Amino acid sequence: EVQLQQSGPELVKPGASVKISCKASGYTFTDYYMNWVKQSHGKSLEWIGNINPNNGGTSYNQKFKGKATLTVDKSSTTAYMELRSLTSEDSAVYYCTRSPVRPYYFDYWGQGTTLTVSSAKTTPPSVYPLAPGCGDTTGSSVTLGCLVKGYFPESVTVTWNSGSLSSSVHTFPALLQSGLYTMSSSVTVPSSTWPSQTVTCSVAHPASSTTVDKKLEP
Amino acid sequence: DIVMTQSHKFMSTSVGDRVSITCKASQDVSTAVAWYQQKPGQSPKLLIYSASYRYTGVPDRFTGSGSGTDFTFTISSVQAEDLAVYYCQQHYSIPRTFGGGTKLEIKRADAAPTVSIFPPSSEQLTSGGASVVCFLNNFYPKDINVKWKIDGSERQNGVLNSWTDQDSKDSTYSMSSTLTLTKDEYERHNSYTCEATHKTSTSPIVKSFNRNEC
Amino acid sequence: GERETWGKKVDFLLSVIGYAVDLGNVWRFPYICAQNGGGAFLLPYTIMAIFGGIPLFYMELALGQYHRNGCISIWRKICPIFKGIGYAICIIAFYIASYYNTIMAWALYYLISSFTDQLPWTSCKNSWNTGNCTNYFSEDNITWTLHSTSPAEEFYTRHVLQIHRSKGLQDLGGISWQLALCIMLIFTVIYFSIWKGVKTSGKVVWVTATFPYIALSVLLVRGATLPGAWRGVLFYLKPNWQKLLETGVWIDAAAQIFFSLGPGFGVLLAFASYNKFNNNCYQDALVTSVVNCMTSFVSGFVIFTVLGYMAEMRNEDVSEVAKDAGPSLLFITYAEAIANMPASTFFAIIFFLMLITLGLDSSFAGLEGVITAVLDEFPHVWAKRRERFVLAVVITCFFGSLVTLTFGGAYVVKLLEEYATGPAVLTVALIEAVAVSWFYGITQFCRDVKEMLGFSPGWFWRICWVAISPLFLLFIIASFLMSPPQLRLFQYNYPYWSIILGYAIGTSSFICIPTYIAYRLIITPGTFKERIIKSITPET
Ligand SMILES: CC(C)CCC[C@@H](C)[C@H]1CC[C@H]2[C@@H]3CC=C4C[C@@H](O)CC[C@]4(C)[C@H]3CC[C@]12C
Ligand SMILES: CN(C)CCC[C@@]1(c2ccc(F)cc2)OCc2cc(C#N)ccc21
Ligand SMILES: CN(C)CCC[C@@]1(c2ccc(F)cc2)OCc2cc(C#N)ccc21
Ligand SMILES: *[C@@H]1O[C@H](CO)[C@@H](O)[C@H](O)[C@H]1NC(C)=O
Ligand SMILES: *[C@@H]1O[C@H](CO)[C@@H](O)[C@H](O)[C@H]1NC(C)=O
Ligand SMILES: CCCCCCCCCCCCCC
Ligand SMILES: NCCCCCC(=O)O
Ligand code: NA
Ligand code: NA
Repeated sequence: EVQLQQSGPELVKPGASVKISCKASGYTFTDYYMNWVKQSHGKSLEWIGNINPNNGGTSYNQKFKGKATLTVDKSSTTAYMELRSLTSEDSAVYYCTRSPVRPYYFDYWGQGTTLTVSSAKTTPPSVYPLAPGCGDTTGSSVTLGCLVKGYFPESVTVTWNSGSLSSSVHTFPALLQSGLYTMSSSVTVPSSTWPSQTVTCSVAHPASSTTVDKKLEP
Repeated sequence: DIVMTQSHKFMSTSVGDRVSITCKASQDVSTAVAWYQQKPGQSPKLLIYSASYRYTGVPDRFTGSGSGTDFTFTISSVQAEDLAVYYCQQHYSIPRTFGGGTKLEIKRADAAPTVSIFPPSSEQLTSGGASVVCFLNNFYPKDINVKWKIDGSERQNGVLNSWTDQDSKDSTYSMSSTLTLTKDEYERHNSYTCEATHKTSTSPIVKSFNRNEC
Repeated sequence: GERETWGKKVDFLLSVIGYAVDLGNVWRFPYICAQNGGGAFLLPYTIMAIFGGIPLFYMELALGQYHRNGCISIWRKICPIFKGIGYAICIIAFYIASYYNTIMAWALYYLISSFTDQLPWTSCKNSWNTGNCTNYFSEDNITWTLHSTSPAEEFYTRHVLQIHRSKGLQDLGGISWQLALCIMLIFTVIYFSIWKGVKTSGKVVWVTATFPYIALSVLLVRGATLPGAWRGVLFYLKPNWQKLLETGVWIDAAAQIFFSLGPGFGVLLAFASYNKFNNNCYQDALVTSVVNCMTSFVSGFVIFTVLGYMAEMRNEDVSEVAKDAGPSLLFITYAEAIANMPASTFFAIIFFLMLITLGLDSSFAGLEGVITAVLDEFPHVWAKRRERFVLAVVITCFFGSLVTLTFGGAYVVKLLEEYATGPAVLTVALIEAVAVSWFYGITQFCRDVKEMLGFSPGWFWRICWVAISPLFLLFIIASFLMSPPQLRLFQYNYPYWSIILGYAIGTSSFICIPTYIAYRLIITPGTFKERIIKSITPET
């Protein structure tokens, strides 16, 4: 039950600083090195550095010397990474992974942390439902969906009926334009569940903390 | 420092085929190379450590080999859920460096793109906008043409194509063609039509609808 | 009437080599060579020798064979006010002998524990190991933990040194009786080598100075036959020229060569005191120095072949295996590497015995210089019997080493070796280098060399004695005083007041030279210029 729970997404203006946490559980915290790995969008993994929880023995990379600061807390078994002088390059996904002394592999990883460094305003998403027409041919299966237009940054989550059911759904990647992202979602459900039951799409925006739910109506 | 070079950024294989990824290092590494698996949207997962050894909680279909600079990660039976980006990482000298990453795409038979066109909702009309949508689900491969038609004329402005990653169940791509327009221009046209040209059939799949209350 | 001489040119000739070559030559040079540019480090190491080490070695070696006086009485014939130097060194020695023999005591405790068919540091089934102990020939797949330790590390840490029984410099007592017995045996084996004078010190040397080369040869072939030994040699010789741009590695090389040759202590003076007058000094110093260095150079291979094998058996990145920079590189890493080899008992015995024989001659000479000076300063007041004074020194050194024989002893070894003795020896060596070149006159010195060798020394050496060497020591002293290094040993960081202690031990050593200058300057009547004139002029 080794679990590593990081913090949520962070939108910060360039030049500022940001701190990311890392709660460890399921193992003896004082037994293993704590590491942080930076992964840019579309790029590869990049080892920032490690820290010894017993005394806070830090070991950074030459590429990150003076860029990142690692700390640790034994009272709650939680690691921290702080970044100053933030630029557009720092806009990336950061992980905190456990690692032994030897051999130095990364056995358990955190879920990740989406960092966005921009001066752009936190824009709430526009939730517009996408219901099939009343002139379509209802076959063996009908396809539904919802549309999200204009939000920032890339931090949005569209669920369907509290995650039940979602056997046949297709989520489309966010497209950035004029500083605002825009994405859409669809779901293929049989003709024996629509429009009989209640099918409602949920759109959550953690950056603006706005949860808008829209039910589909033919 | 150490540079882990992965020549093949992309590799294609079929379900059940034998696939192998190569990892090239700067200097000699002897035993120490680890292979990680990262599914789209998830965190990297450790599969192999020390060239050949497997980590706990890893299936028998994942194997590792190599000793020196060139290393090989081998999968015998490729499953649909084996769709992920694979990385190789050295663990002897400071600092620890990774490789470029090999996105293992799955090759299968062709599939007919189910196209579904959708009209702008009333909630969007309330704000003052209207976007006609054209969904393309379940097809292969990724390469596919999408042509828009507002009233017989090929519309090219205000069109956004969005390709998703490959699927991990039946390995079928999906894309969305979006036509964002104003309300004023939307209330001056009735029947919209979006079509798609694929390699499964010579005849482009055509979808249409009427604005006159469906 | 007169004093004694050497039984044969060689004995002294070796004897001085036996003085120069030591443990530092074996483990210290390879590390500092590897982390500072690798093979490139060979470039500044020689430059600091030719310009800084050799002129001090030869300049120190000439005065001893010219004046034929001790470390104290030679100043009475040069600059009497600096006579306190001869005393300072003595005090210095008292500190040096406090820890230099305990290392050999460790190696001896390792030697006597290496007579068993199964070596102690191989298995974890002992009375000193802990739950963390994990060895090889055990279950595979094992993964190292932050708290995990190796059987060799346990053996050194919790058995012989027994450092876990101390919380540091604060609480270090009590005293271990085992290492006391070992250091007693060593203080006995150095007694029977010095008590008869320069007769036995030139005869015992024959064994103590020749054995380490044979042992290094055996360990060299052995290490060369080991698989993956090319990694340590590669890491040991890999050129990193960028390091030469740093102003630090030059200082490191300078201090390294100065300490390896160990001039300006009066040992070379005493060894030169018993020799022929028309005997050559140039060839002697040159040859001896070239050996001390080459010996270090091949010792580098002897170490990094085995460490290369160790990195091969583990997972490369030799620096990792050679992270520790101290006795742990020999007592833990190298030992654990020996334990995993065929005929491990053999390669262990010859190794620890090699260490003992490596330190013994250096101890012989180290005490020999002080004994020679004191006897020459207080003649026939002293010298009534030599075994009495030698024994009187040995016992005092034994009671002075009881502080080191404690559970927290290695801490005191580091502290005394780096914060106390080192800047003081460099300091007094600076006072000597300035005193000989600028007070007695370098011209008269070249005239004396012109008398002994029959020809005046070249301009190359004169220009070194005049300015290159004093600035050579000056750079090191200034470099250290400007930025004293942070001390660390066995996952234990030293307190901030440590430097206060070391300096306190450092300054309290040379207190005799300024107070002695004040003594003469307060004893001699007339004007201060007349007193200083009688303090600058040699004795009528
Ligand atoms: C040999 C003689 C002349 C040296 C004496 C110098 C004195 C001032 C130095 C030497 C050792 C030093 C002490 C070493 C130990 C401790 C214990 C620590 O908890 C407080 C600092 C303290 C108390 C230091 C104070 C300063 C100190 C007492
Ligand atoms: C390795 N680290 C840098 C510690 C070494 C510091 C050193 C030292 C103390 C005072 C000084 F002014 C200059 C150098 O103490 C002992 C010693 C021995 C040699 C040899 N052969 C070389 C350096 C030193
Ligand atoms: C130099 N060669 C390698 C021998 C080293 C042993 C040493 C020495 C002196 C007195 C003794 F009683 C025993 C040993 O000789 C001079 C010296 C200076 C310092 C400093 N700082 C440290 C040790 C010594
Ligand atoms: C291993 O060492 C750590 C600290 O070095 C200690 O806390 C732990 O108790 C040790 N293991 C056992 C089993 O005692
Ligand atoms: C591999 O080593 C780890 C060390 O933590 C251990 O937990 C694990 O049980 C080992 N594997 C097997 C199969 O025993
Ligand atoms: C000749 C230069 C002296 C260098 C040795 C250390 C000097 C100490 C300076 C004053 C601090 C002493 C601590 C009591
Ligand atoms: N608590 C004393 C620390 C110093 C050890 C010497 C002693 O026990 O008196
Ligand atoms: Na030496
Ligand atoms: Na010696």
